[PDB]
Amino acid sequence: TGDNSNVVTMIRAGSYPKVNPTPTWVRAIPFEVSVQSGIAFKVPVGSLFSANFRTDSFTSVTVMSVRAWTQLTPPVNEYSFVRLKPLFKTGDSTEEFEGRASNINTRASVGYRIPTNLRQNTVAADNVCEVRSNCRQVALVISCCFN
Amino acid sequence: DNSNVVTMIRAGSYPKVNPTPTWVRAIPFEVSVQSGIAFKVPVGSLFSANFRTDSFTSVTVMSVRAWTQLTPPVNEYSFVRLKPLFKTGDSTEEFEGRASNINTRASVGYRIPTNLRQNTVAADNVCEVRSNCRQVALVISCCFN
Amino acid sequence: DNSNVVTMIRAGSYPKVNPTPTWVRAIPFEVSVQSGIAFKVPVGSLFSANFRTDSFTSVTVMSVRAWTQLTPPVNEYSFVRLKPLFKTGDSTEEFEGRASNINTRASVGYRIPTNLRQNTVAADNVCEVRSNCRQVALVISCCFN
Amino acid sequence: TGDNSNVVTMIRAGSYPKVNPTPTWVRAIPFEVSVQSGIAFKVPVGSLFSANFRTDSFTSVTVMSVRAWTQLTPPVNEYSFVRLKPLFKTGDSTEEFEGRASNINTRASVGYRIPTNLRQNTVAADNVCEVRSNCRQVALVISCCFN
Amino acid sequence: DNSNVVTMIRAGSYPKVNPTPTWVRAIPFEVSVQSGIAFKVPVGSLFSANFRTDSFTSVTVMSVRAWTQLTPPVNEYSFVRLKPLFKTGDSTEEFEGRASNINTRASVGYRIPTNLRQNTVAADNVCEVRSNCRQVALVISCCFN
Amino acid sequence: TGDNSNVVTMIRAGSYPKVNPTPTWVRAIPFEVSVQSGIAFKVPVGSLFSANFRTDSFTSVTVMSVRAWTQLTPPVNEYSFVRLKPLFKTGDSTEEFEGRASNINTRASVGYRIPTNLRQNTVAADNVCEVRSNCRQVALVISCCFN
Amino acid sequence: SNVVTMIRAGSYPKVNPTPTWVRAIPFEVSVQSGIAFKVPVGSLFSANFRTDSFTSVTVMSVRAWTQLTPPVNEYSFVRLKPLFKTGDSTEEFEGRASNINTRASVGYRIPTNLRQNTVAADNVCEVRSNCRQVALVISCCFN
RNA sequence: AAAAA
RNA sequence: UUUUUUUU
RNA sequence: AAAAAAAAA
RNA sequence: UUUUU
RNA sequence: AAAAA
RNA sequence: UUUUUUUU
RNA sequence: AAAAAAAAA
RNA sequence: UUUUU
RNA sequence: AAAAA
RNA sequence: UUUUUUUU
RNA sequence: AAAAAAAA
RNA sequence: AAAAAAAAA
RNA sequence: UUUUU
RNA sequence: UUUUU
Ligand SMILES: [Mg+2]
Ligand SMILES: [Mg+2]
Ligand SMILES: [Mg+2]
Ligand SMILES: [Mg+2]
Ligand SMILES: [Mg+2]
Ligand SMILES: [Mg+2]
Repeated sequence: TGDNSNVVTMIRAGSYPKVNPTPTWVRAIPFEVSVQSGIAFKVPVGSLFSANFRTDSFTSVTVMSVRAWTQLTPPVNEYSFVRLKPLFKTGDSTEEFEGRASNINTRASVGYRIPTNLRQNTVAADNVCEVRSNCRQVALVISCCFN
Repeated sequence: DNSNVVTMIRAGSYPKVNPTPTWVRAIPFEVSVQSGIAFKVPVGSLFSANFRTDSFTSVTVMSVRAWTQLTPPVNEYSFVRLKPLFKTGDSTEEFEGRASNINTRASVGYRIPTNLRQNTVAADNVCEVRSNCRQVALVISCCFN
Repeated sequence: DNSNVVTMIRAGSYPKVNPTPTWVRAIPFEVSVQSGIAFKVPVGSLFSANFRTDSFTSVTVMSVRAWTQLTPPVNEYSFVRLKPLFKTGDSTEEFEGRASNINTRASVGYRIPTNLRQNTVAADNVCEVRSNCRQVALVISCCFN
Repeated sequence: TGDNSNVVTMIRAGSYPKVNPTPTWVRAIPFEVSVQSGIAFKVPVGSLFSANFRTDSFTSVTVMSVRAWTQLTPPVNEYSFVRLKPLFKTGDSTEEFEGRASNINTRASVGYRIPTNLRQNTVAADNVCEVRSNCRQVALVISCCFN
Repeated sequence: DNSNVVTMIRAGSYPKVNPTPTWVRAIPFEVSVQSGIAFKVPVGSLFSANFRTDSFTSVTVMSVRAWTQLTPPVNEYSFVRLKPLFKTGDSTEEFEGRASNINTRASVGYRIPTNLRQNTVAADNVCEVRSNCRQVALVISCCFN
Repeated sequence: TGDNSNVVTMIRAGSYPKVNPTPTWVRAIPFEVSVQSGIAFKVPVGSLFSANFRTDSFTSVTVMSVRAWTQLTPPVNEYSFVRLKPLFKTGDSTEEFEGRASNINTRASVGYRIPTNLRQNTVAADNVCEVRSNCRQVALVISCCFN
Repeated sequence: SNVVTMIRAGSYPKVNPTPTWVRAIPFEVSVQSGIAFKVPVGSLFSANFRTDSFTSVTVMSVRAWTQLTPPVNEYSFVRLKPLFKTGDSTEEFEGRASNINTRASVGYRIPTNLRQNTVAADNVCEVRSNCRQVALVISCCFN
């Protein structure tokens, strides 16, 4: 009910409201994972909790979607690619959502969305997905909900 | 999307990212107040791991609300005053709210105009607090950056 | 209410009160200016019992207007210049107004944008004033708090 | 004619306007008065003029309405009450606008409005109204016009 | 006015003039950045005869955009980070933009809100810059005054 | 696409745009020229380029219109007047746009507009117009385009 | 585009190397105290007005302004008595200034039938004033 | 969105 | 668009 | 059946 | 609606 | 845009 | 406008 | 078929 | 639309 | 506001 | 809504 | 002769 | 018959 | 919009 | 409408 103005204005507050000193937070976390040739890597959920993301105070998180980009150049004569295999505590998926680059100098991107019925919390000991690529590193952007 | 399995996302280029973004918050905390003496509420109280804000170093306050946290002296009704402070020049307003029931908290608050919403660091103060009660609860609405 | 007697007011709870509120004002005062020398108008001139503002210690200026208070030198028309000053960084504008009649005051003024309307204390200055006249009258629109 | 913007803008001022270094002020003054049992107290207008209200520069004021709240607890076994008898230099009123509390822990409130035909100036030597109450103190909020 | 000759102007009184007005500008310049070290971009870079702004002493920044000026290290894609700084309190945001092609610049930028658009002098800094490239080009939109 | 808000917001910038470190500037330059009795004075364009106008970095300018005001009192018993004769490198005009004051205490003003077909650049060695007046000084306000 | 084009002209048109010209001529005349000054039409034919090639002119209106200050304690005034070759008039169109520092202005319009040509020897109107140098602006048609 | 009047 | 020179 | 803010409904 | 820019 | 109810 | 004194 | 901003479409 | 004032 | 195509 | 498995 | 060719 | 500000109408 | 109709 | 974000 208050805007404009150039000086302080009195607020007619009432009863003490419902408060929460540690609220939730919807985020997209950008971090990188190194990857080997012909070998899959399980991305740990623990990478999401860090002071570099203002999330070191959380212990759980609900992932919503994962997106992966190749972070380094591919091998000689090759185009970049990156695969994603979703992992769940109730049962690992066998999908391999793959995306390849059409220009050797361009990143390779791919992503997958977690359905509502599978959006449960994950802790640092859990894994998000498996990453396969010919590039030595892969950049990730995970849309999740810390709680 | 009413679906029961993972579906592929056809991502394109790498987007603009930010690992340490801003945050609009309402921070609840308490301060001890002595009788007849004004207590300067420090900005550093907003930065704390108890509020997930220990990674921030500056904050832009939007409004300050106060509630008496303990019972008033005998035969008296609760009251609480707020005097906004600013690094460009402290104000002399004394926004006061009194309780109509001896068992009920006293409440008052003020809004900072847009032209006075600059950052404040831990060494700064937001306002002075006066009350006949020994503790005052505050719920400060601010934007951490 | 077209009534000729006192009528009862059915008051309820005690409302939020403020004994020392803010005040939007237009303060008229004069300053002495020497020829070829810029005079820094101090903010402390706004705080005075002559303006009912001796209880304030900070003020947020919105606009500054100036008028030459005395006659210009012989054969010359009056003029007056204003250079806004700010604690974050003084500006170099010289808003100038000249008189088209030797018997008429010269006038000019500037507006401070919203993003530059922060408090100023008595030790601060608002702007520099230049004129061929010995005195300049100012009517500063500000918000005392 | 000027708003928005991010820098100073030139104002094309004209003739020297009509000025007033000491303007009027409409206010609501909150102050307290102690009260005795079974004894009325005449509230002096002089309480309105003080540096605590930024009004020490005034010598006259035009009261518009008076509102009174009990400031301390009532006697044991009793509910709080407060009366108001308007006072005027042209003739004191005999009204006793009373308000009682329905909860022993709650304030008692009452007020009265001065009609336009009786809104003349009052100085420090004058009185506003008489206050009667069983509570040792009474809080007042007077809507007036200093001039 | 589709006319081919000079036409008379029926001027009246002398208008309000300003020989040193303000100026909204987009200043392009470059800075050298070392690997793993944040470079504080000084405000004094905006004041230069190369930008016709050597007559100004203060400036109000509105937005900052950055582009990597040189090629990234071998096997790496370009990136650039920006951390806005303010005299009232430095922020901790790290707005980052990465290039999807090793031969393409990385770009990112941030906007300063109205409540944080105060003047900055040459001794001040606008933001920190991090990048794997050795140089970063910036196009700062500001208002010289 | 960005306004309101109270904190910094990320801009999703793209390719490096087209830049210009030394852009043009439309200005109205106020400066004074002394004038003699019965003698014309050629106003040099070089007066427009100065650090007092933030224009010392320019070497050319396209004048659009000229306006002249008398700056000092006229001779005794006389009303003020001021004439303007436009000057052009392709051919000086013979017009004498004159304006006289109807009150001895009032300035005398006159101006002229340069047509689009004659709006070419002028350098410091060039002249704008000739000024004639009975007042010892004349004030000018030239609407031009520095480039 | 922004360059020349060709005009497909036809037969040689009707020409006139010395056409007419409507003008408003400003000039001043010296006036004595209590004496009426006859303004000669020849003052309109001058190289200072690009009119030294004309020998006749058709006057439409006359407007007068005092050019110098009035005597001490007096307000400026100026009178205009129209003159015509077919018969001098007796009107004294007078204008007075409500400010001692302000010019006194007056004028008169010539009707459309009394607008015949006048040569340099002819006079246009008498001028009276307490100021010494009344200025004139005459709207006329040179031919 | 010809010029003087 | 009151007139005159230029102007489809 | 014209643009706002500050104190008092 | 009062009143102060 | 009478007062008490 | 439920009523009573005042009130065109 | 009511007033905004911050992070995630 | 989610969610934090 | 099923999934692959 | 082009098709196939699931799906009133 | 009443549409097209080069530049915008 | 799309969102603003700065200097010049 | 230049050239050609 | 010119022009600078
Ligand atoms: Mg790759
Ligand atoms: Mg590509
Ligand atoms: Mg009580
Ligand atoms: Mg109660
Ligand atoms: Mg003059
Ligand atoms: Mg005048």
